[PDB]
Amino acid sequence: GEIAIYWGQDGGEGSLRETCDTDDYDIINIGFLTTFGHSTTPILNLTKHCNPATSACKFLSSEISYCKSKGIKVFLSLGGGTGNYYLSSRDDAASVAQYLWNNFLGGQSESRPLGDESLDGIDFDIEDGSNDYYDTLAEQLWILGGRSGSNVYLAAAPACEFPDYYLREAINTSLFDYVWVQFYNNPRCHYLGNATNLLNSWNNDWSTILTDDLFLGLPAAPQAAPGGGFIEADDLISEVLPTIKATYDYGGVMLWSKYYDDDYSSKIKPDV
Ligand SMILES: *[C@@H]1O[C@H](CO)[C@@H](O[C@@H]2O[C@H](CO)[C@@H](O[C@@H]3O[C@H](CO)[C@@H](O)[C@H](O[C@H]4O[C@H](CO)[C@@H](O)[C@H](O)[C@@H]4O)[C@@H]3O[C@@H]3OC[C@@H](O)[C@H](O)[C@H]3O)[C@H](O)[C@H]2NC(C)=O)[C@H](O[C@@H]2O[C@@H](C)[C@@H](O)[C@@H](O)[C@@H]2O)[C@H]1NC(C)=O
Ligand SMILES: *[C@@H]1O[C@H](CO)[C@@H](O[C@@H]2O[C@H](CO)[C@@H](O)[C@H](O)[C@H]2NC(C)=O)[C@H](O[C@@H]2O[C@@H](C)[C@@H](O)[C@@H](O)[C@@H]2O)[C@H]1NC(C)=O
Ligand SMILES: *[C@@H]1O[C@H](CO)[C@@H](O[C@@H]2O[C@H](CO)[C@@H](O)[C@H](O)[C@H]2NC(C)=O)[C@H](O[C@@H]2O[C@@H](C)[C@@H](O)[C@@H](O)[C@@H]2O)[C@H]1NC(C)=O
Ligand SMILES: [Ca+2]
Ligand SMILES: [Ca+2]
Repeated sequence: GEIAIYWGQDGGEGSLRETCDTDDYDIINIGFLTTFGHSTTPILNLTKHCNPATSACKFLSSEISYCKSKGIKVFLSLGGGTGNYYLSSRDDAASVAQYLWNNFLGGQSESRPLGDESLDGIDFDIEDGSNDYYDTLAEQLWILGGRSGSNVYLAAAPACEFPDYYLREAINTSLFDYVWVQFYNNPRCHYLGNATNLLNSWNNDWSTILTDDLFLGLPAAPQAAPGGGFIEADDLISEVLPTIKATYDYGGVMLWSKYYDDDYSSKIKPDV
């Protein structure tokens, strides 16, 4: 199993290089592209790490390259909890895919916000706005990968109540390489008292999607998800991990977020 973690949304969580040098993570989701679609100039938010809009994030290229040299995949995460994002049409979806390819993946633009190093793919953390055309965005990114002979991984971050309003259509394309289901901030399905509802959601609902790797998404500390869902490490190891590992496409655990992961991933990694 693998551990994926989100990075970008707290300037004190350490550098991307330091995050990779924990050797705890196999995938880094860099969040967030908070404005895109509907003919906007997209906006990337890396909080206080660096300002993308004034070209002060190009240094990240060297750290991305270093992370990748260790076998770590690095994705750009679309969306997040606060933003001005949505797609207005099929053509808008194709235009955003091209923007992502040219600016973050293997293409060229007039100025790439994170420098020349290509990221490995795109994480769909769609939490608000219209749900339309994310299936088309995934399909157009898949085509762009095929046209240039490059791996473009597609990942999705739905919440645990199935089906997810924002991402059900995208996930139903069957094209996502990774889906990390967020079992937090929803007491209908997250860990609460015990793992029964979580495991029922996992086994009965999320098992039915077509993805190559299905991940259990969790908060790294209680403070990471005030709405609930944190599982103490020993309970995760004894009550949850051995059950979900029986699922054929179990891929690991996703953690929100680096800022809150003081020792959670270190405590769980041998059992993931
Ligand atoms: C996983 O966690 C779930 C969430 O906590 C558990 O579901 C909850 O389980 C509790 C305990 O059974 C349910 O509360 C009960 O509700 C009935 C129906 O109203 C009450 O009659 C009952 O009260 C009686 O028993 C109490 C001792 O437990 C006595 O103190 C009381 O005076 C009565 O004699 C009890 O009510 C609770 O009483 C204690 C209070 O602190 C508390 O405020 C009060 O709620 C609760 O309804 C239930 N919640 C839900 C959403 O279902 C779950 O427990 C198991 O699974 C569920 C599906 C049911 O089958 C439960 O009966 C069962 O215990 C637990 N699952 C596992 C596998 O651990
Ligand atoms: C990057 O994302 C941050 C988190 O969403 C933004 O901070 C948030 O901005 C809100 C206004 O849009 C504000 O109400 C929130 O309190 C604040 N949250 C936190 C944790 O700071 C940030 O916005 C910029 O920074 C804040 C502090 C204000 O100065 C805003 O006016 C700024 O736009 C986002 N950065 C950018 C460039 O959008
Ligand atoms: C994923 O897409 C499928 C189509 O490619 C959906 O199944 C189709 O759902 C239609 C309306 O819900 C229904 O009229 C069609 O008969 C059906 N097509 C097939 C080939 O089954 C599917 O919807 C889910 O699955 C079906 C079987 C029903 O149970 C729906 O209620 C479900 O939502 C889509 N899955 C999701 C999670 O959206
Ligand atoms: Ca280049
Ligand atoms: Ca416990």
